[PDB]
Amino acid sequence: SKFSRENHSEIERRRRNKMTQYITELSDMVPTCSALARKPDKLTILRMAVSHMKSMRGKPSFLTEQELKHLILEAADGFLFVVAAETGRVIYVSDSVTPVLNQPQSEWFGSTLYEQVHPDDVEKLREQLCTSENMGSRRSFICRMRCGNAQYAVVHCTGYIKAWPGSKYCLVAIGRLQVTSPTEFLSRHNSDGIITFVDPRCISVIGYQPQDLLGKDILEFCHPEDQSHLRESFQQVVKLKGQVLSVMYRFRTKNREWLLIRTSSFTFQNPYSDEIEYVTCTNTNVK
Amino acid sequence: RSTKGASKARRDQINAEIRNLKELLPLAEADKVRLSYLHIMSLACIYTRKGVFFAGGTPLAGPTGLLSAQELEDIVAALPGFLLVFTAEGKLLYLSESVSEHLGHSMVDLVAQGDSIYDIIDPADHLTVRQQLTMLDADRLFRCRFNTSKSLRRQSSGNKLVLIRGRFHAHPPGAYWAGNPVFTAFCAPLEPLFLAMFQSRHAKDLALLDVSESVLIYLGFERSELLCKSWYGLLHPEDLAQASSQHYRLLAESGDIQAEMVVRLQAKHGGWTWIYCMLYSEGPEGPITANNYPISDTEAWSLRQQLNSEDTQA
DNA sequence: CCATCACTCACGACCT
DNA sequence: GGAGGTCGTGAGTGAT
Repeated sequence: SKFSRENHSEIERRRRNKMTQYITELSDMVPTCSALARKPDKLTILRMAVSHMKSMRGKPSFLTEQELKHLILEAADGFLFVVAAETGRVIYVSDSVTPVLNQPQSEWFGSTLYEQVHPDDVEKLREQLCTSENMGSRRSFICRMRCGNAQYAVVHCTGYIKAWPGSKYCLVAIGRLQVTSPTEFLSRHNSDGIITFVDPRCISVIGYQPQDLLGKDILEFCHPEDQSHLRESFQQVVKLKGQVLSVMYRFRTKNREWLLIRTSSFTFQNPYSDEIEYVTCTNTNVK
Repeated sequence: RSTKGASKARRDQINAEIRNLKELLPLAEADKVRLSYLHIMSLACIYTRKGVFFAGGTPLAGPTGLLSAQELEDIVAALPGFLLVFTAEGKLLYLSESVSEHLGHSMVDLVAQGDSIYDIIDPADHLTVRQQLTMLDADRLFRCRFNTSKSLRRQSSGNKLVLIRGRFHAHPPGAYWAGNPVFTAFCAPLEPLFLAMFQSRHAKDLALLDVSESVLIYLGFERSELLCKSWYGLLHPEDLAQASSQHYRLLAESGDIQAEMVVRLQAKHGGWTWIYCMLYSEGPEGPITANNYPISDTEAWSLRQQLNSEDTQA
């Protein structure tokens, strides 16, 4: 036709534009050059580039064996330690122990890993450091490590046993933090009024702990004249198939006082069986 | 007068410095020969950024002379994902070889067209990704589809899902590093050691017919104590509506539907654990199979922003 | 070996 | 004069 030539024009255009943008990204991110305002000769740009590409080292791979190390240790958040197998003495630790465990890096150096862990886990930690020739050189264990600032954090460690290139063997490992994270409180009840779950906000509003209320009828904490009213309200909530009902009654605190509480409740039904998984109750201290 | 033979030397000089770069680029000469000049000038920038970012930082490298023969170059093969490092504007700094297993395309193959993360991932996710790279909280986890191979497009149903877990790091003193932090991330595929998962099997009312035995690590419950318990009985009352609507969607006049949700589950001793939950139907009105991924509150917030924007743009 | 749209090289006039 | 970067066009090629 008439455009089997001018499309080629803009194709070569986009190619030249690609390389202009790239040679600019080289003209921003090289140290021997970023120290000017006069973007120099493009050939000199590539020449400072080859200067900075004669800087460090590295059949092949991309980066050297201290880059991948920093990277795997930052992706797998946590610290890397190196302990002697038999004595448990800490030969080496990375600085990342400070943001993970809050202990200064000088307190890990020299001490034994048995001091830094929980006493019940000490026998388990020994079991994994014992070199009896049990693929089979990698170790993986979950323990409780002492936090700095009683104070312990669960740490999942993965490493391997290596002869150091009585400390004929040493475990080189990485420890990840297995994080996994007023006026009202929520509670969950079954069809019968038996408390199945309590928000720990109850400690502050009524003074009871969660397990102090689990498994008891909600009416054993209601005030005798208000039992009938609460029982009828529960019975209606069961029939209201998701509607929110609201009732007011006097609740018996842990110091044996009577607090006025406004409870808003509705059933939760399962989308397939329509059975009452529980009655959700938001309890608000009103007076 | 005569611009030929004069303007030629310029081109054959810059295209000799390009060539003196490609013979330095840390690749193998099985592919160092099929590399366009455009690749060299789009692939050596990544190496140069790696160099300037790393050579310009305190020796915070964890160990010194421990993993010092090939073990660091061997654990990378056994990790269930691929390393990915880039700047907040999307320009890459490193992509381990391992990507060849997970997307079916080599490092020499993906980034050969362009410089940035947005040349590898699907253009349908570009918004979402950008959101998570602009939103101080040194943690960010978001789920994203990457472009795949033609060798695995013949065997997988499209472009791969990948969980991306990473954090923005302390940038080095520099000119382009100024105002542009560097995001280092572990990226694992979700369409089948650091990748925390306990798996579960639910019936048509989300009752735990079975669970993986690693649940004890992340919930404190043995598998014995969880069987046939109602999943809505493990949830946090705030996440009720999210799980209920996802359960409705999962129960339709057909099967084979993925259902994504970020929820909280109550542990044995009562701490709430953040679970990214991928429910799929291994059959229409058959079984329910759920992949559970424990995460941190930061990561849960990021993934929730993802899914909120996604349901917004439906 | 021979078209085909598509890469990806090189070229020589021709501005800033 | 003398760099140094661009542009529309010609051609060599790796590919289904």
